[PDB]
Amino acid sequence: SKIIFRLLLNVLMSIIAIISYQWYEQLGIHLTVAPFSLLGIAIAIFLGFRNSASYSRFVEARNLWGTVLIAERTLVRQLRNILPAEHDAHRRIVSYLVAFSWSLKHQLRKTDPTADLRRLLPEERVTEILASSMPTNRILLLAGNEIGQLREAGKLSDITYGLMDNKLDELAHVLGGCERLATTPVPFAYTLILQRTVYLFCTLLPFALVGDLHYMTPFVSVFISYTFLSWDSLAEELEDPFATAANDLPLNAMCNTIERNLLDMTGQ
Amino acid sequence: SKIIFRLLLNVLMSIIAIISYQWYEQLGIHLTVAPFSLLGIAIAIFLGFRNSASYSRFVEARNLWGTVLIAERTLVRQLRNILPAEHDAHRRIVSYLVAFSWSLKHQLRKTDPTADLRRLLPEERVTEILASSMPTNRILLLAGNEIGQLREAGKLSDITYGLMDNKLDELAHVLGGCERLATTPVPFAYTLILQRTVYLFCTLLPFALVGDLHYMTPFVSVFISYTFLSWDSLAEELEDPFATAANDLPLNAMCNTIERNLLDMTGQHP
Amino acid sequence: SKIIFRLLLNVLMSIIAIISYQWYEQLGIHLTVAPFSLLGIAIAIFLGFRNSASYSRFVEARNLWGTVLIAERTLVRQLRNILPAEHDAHRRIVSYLVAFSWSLKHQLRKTDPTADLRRLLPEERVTEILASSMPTNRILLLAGNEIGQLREAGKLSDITYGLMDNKLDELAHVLGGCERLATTPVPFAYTLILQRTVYLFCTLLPFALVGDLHYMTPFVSVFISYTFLSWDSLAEELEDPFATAANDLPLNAMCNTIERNLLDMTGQHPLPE
Amino acid sequence: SKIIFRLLLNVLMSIIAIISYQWYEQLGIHLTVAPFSLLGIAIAIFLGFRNSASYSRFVEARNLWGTVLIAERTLVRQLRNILPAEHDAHRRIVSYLVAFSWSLKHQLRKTDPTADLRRLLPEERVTEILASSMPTNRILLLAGNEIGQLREAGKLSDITYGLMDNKLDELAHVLGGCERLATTPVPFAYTLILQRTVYLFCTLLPFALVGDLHYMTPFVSVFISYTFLSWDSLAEELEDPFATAANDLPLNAMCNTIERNLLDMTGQHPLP
Amino acid sequence: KIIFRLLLNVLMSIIAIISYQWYEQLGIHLTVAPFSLLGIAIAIFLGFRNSASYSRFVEARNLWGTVLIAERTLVRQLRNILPAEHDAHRRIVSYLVAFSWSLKHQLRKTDPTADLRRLLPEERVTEILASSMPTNRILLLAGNEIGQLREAGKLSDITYGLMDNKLDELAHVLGGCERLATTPVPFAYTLILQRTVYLFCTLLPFALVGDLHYMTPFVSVFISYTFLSWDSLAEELEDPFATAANDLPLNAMCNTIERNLLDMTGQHP
Ligand SMILES: N[C@@H](CCC(=O)O)C(=O)O
Ligand SMILES: [Cl-]
Ligand SMILES: [Cl-]
Ligand SMILES: [Cl-]
Ligand SMILES: [Cl-]
Ligand SMILES: [Cl-]
Ligand SMILES: [Cl-]
Ligand SMILES: [Cl-]
Ligand SMILES: [Cl-]
Ligand SMILES: [Cl-]
Ligand SMILES: [Cl-]
Ligand SMILES: [Cl-]
Ligand SMILES: [Zn+2]
Ligand SMILES: [Zn+2]
Ligand SMILES: [Zn+2]
Ligand SMILES: [Zn+2]
Ligand SMILES: [Zn+2]
Ligand SMILES: [Zn+2]
Ligand SMILES: [Zn+2]
Ligand SMILES: [Zn+2]
Ligand SMILES: [Zn+2]
Ligand SMILES: [Zn+2]
Ligand SMILES: [Zn+2]
Ligand SMILES: [Zn+2]
Ligand SMILES: [Zn+2]
Ligand SMILES: [Zn+2]
Repeated sequence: SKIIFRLLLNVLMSIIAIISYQWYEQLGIHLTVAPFSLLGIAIAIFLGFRNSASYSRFVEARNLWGTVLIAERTLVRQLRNILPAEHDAHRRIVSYLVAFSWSLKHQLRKTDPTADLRRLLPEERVTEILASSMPTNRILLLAGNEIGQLREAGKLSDITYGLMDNKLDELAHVLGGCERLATTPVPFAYTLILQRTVYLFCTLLPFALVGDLHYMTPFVSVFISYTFLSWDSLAEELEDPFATAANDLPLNAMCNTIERNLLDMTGQ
Repeated sequence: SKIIFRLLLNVLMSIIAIISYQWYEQLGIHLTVAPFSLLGIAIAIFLGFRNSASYSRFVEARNLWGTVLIAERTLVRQLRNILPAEHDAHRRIVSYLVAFSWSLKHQLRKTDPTADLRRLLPEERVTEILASSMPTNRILLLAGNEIGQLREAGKLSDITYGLMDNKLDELAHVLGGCERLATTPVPFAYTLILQRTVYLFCTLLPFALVGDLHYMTPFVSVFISYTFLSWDSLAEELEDPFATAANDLPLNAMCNTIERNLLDMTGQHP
Repeated sequence: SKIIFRLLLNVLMSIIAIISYQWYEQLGIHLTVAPFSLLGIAIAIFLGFRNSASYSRFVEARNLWGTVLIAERTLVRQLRNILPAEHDAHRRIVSYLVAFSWSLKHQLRKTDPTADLRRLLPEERVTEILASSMPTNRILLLAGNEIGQLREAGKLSDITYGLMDNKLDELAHVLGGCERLATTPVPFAYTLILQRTVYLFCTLLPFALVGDLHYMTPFVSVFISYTFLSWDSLAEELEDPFATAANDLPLNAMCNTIERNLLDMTGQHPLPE
Repeated sequence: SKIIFRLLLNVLMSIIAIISYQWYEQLGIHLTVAPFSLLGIAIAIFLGFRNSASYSRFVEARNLWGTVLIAERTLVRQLRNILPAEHDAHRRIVSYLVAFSWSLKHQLRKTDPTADLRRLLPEERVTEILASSMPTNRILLLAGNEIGQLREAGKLSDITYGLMDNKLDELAHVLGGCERLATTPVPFAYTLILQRTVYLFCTLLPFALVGDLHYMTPFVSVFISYTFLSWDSLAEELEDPFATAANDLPLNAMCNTIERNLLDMTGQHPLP
Repeated sequence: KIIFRLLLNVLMSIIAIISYQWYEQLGIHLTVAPFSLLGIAIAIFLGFRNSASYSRFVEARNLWGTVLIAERTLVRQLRNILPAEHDAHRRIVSYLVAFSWSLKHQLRKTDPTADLRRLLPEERVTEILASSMPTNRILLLAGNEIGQLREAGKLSDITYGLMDNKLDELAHVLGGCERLATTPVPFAYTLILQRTVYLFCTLLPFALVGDLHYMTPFVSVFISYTFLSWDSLAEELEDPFATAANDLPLNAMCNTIERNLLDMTGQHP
């Protein structure tokens, strides 16, 4: 919300344009409104499409996280329905699945998963997971071992193993999705072009408006400025949905909901 | 329609603009249409996009609900097709699937599912369901136990169990999808910014219009005001598709349809 | 075309604009182009977004019917490749799949399917289907019984059953999709808001145009009006793609195509040496 | 372009507008920019959305054809991986898969597939396929029989049969997708209505521009017309991606790509 | 490379100023209004186009994502299902890594021989370079490894099926990338817009001069920048497999894939 600084700067640019309107003819500078409508409308169209792309990206982040909840739910359900007896296996997989949620969060947030992982897994596993450059992936592999061992123990057939393997695939896609979102930002050129253009437009605007609106200039100018900046900053906040900002995803809340959901499903 | 108030208030502002037009040069105020055209078209573009995004949420909401009927239909079908004899299993599973629907509706409406659950299931189950933090997910698990037990008893093979398991996974996707839409709407910036913007534009508009239209100012002002507000409030409505507004989903109607479908003729089949 | 009444009314609205142009400022009423440019554009943006939604809905409808053909083709093909000898089963399943198509058509068209169902199926089955509150879904169940009986008999394994079952799932999605599109229209509020704004904008336009064009008003006002009315009525035809309008789906032809297709894949009287 | 006729008719309309503007006052017929500006922007928005839909259809066609390549590749891969010894089967299936591609291309183009089928299949099959009203569908069924026979011989299990059968479903989905996409006039005359709206706008525009640009009318008026006519005709092209009035290069290229690919995969190499 | 036209705009604006005094002398009028109409039209058309170009970029980024995902899970499956078959692990992983690099080369239209020799025995490198599509060949070879394990009875049809599905997924990636390479948005699009945006940008000062006088160049360059920025950004996103500044870092992505697959096989980069 550094926007209020930019709004103040606009009012200052407006009064400058008022006081210096007297010297217009003298300096030989003529500025009509029509060419600034053309520019403004274009910027609005471009901002419109840009804002759209940003929203889609935010939506995708939400979906991928939604999939974690879904896929981890059904995997646990599958475990209970196929092997209701093997509570030993349940606890191990549920922990791994809960670890995955937290590991992914920390990975995306660029924070330290050590505390959460130690809260969930034995140390032999925790140090092994943190040993991998890709810890979240390492958790999936370990979760895969449990299903694999259950198959080798003959407790799962190839079919029932396959039924569960699909859920690990689903989470692999989530990990992939999130990494792609995190590592690949919306092209820097989008923020580079638009911010330059919008800021300079808002700044130059009163100098074209002053000829027409005179004193009313500051009000009409700041209002158009507000509109364009608000739209522009919304797209900025949507672009990176894994940031810690107030407009972003409450990942902690989701990870807690996932953890509570799985522990609820095992009677813990 | 809370638009009518703002539409009426717009006519009041339009009278103010007519009577105060003479005094423009005295008060040192000049207002042309051109700047408001620029601002208006920009607001229209942004409203245009916003509304589209809202309709999307509505459409996805509707699709998620359509999947319930589809996946529930086929699961029953599969049961009727693979185990045509097991009517006791049929009835138990159906009642769960029906419970899932009503439970989901209550969840998204944040209302009490107790009445509907008792109507459908034994009390030992109603307490088990209301015990859970997520009752709808609990219902899925119970539905799952039924399919699971038919496999323990060797009535279902791994293959046919899987075929039916797939359908529960489908419902789980519906559950998660709906939660996504419900628990977190669009950003809160979207609503508070645009609503203020659209109305501040609407109130200032006559003051800029009066120069051109004079008396016809209130007419053309309320027209534009309507067009902009109509779109914003509709967008606002469709953003929460699980709410109780006019343009939202008839979830009650939908849950009936699901129920009637699953109990086709008291759950009978040749 | 009930659009042509609105164009005539536009001509008449232009004419009164021309003649009553005198008693304008004498009262004090003024109408310029720039404010109607803003409104017009706002309306054009809103129409554009709505039409987009309507087209999507039309595409989806076309897509869903597209799937019926794909799924029934493959289900018949699967029966041919897995159980090549069982032509009794073929004809039974084929007929149900044809029945499904016609039943679904009648359901969306809100017409009686008894004729078609009797043409295709024995009377016990027509009774069975019409007894259901959801007849088309009942046909799928019956189709599923055929596959299920072949599994009971051990002619199909659980795998081969599964392969065929998943095709019924496709048809189940089609049925659900179509029903959804039939009962969930583009929210009425859209069609309501746009219908009011477009009509009001078209009638007031020649009054806001007369100042600038004087006599040329009727010729310009109509051209603008027609544009907004054409684009609006395009959406109103695409939102209801199951009726018997000019823009709607030829569901009868498509049903024939499906009946033709399945009787092309079968129909080869087998065992003639 | 072939739209250079309407660009010339524009310049001719400009010259009419210049010379005749003198006799405008002696009636009281005027044309400002403001109304035609509104009309133009409105049309542009509509053209914008229409074009978007067209491009969408074009992309979907490219996807469906891309799937033929993918599915036909993986089916052949599966055959080599699961039944490496069964080359006679490899050959027959590959024949049908290549047949499917060409037969689909011909179907959508409404052109004669005889030559292409004759190069790939015995005249017995070619007659059978062309006897059917749905020849591409027939080829899929024939390819299916081949996979089915390997199963009945016990060479494929129900699982491995399933795996390959899935690929034939993909091709079936593609055939249907293409059939829908080729034979779907989503608007009846609304593609012509908007086209005529662009036509009239472009021919009335100089009469509205003359007051402001005078002689520079033809210069600006043709440029505006060019933009509108180009965008309209582009949407018209993308609308019908399988049209005889479209580009055949990509469709023929793909059929050759798939053929080259499938022969490479079975080591047969080029077919004469 | 745009700053050449940004300059040419200022020059054309100067021409517009110095030749404004000859305007009525020649009898040429240019108002802003008709250029607003044309400007907005182009802005709408650029707006949609840029949107389309983005989709291609996102799809390409998505397809490459699947490579990481599909290969990760394929290795995971090998480890979970055949934990003792480390010969198979290494061979398959080498093919998966080969596929990644070969795809990078395929799309960039470069020579894969360097990378192939680093990863595979020489007989295979020949077999691969012999094929019309080398990447497709690598998948077939990866498929042979799974197929061999099946005949040996180490994999059931079901477990073979599970692994096969991942090769199918990569085939889809191959097809997808191939489609985004070989088929750009047709010739028409760029030939229309690029010329149109240019001609508009250079003719705009002539129309702006009346209203703006000297301020012409400043306003005209501002509009021109906006229109050209958007136009060129769209062009960069259109071809996502190029080596341009705002394009997929395919070298970096292939490293990530290789590192991930090494990590999973208990090896070190
Ligand atoms: N393989 C071609 C021969 C022509 C050529 O390669 O030039 C055919 O028989 O159709
Ligand atoms: Cl437990
Ligand atoms: Cl997957
Ligand atoms: Cl438990
Ligand atoms: Cl289903
Ligand atoms: Cl029952
Ligand atoms: Cl799932
Ligand atoms: Cl007044
Ligand atoms: Cl038959
Ligand atoms: Cl061969
Ligand atoms: Cl995967
Ligand atoms: Cl390993
Ligand atoms: Zn799932
Ligand atoms: Zn347990
Ligand atoms: Zn223990
Ligand atoms: Zn630490
Ligand atoms: Zn389903
Ligand atoms: Zn029953
Ligand atoms: Zn007045
Ligand atoms: Zn299918
Ligand atoms: Zn038969
Ligand atoms: Zn595939
Ligand atoms: Zn071979
Ligand atoms: Zn002059
Ligand atoms: Zn995958
Ligand atoms: Zn190993």
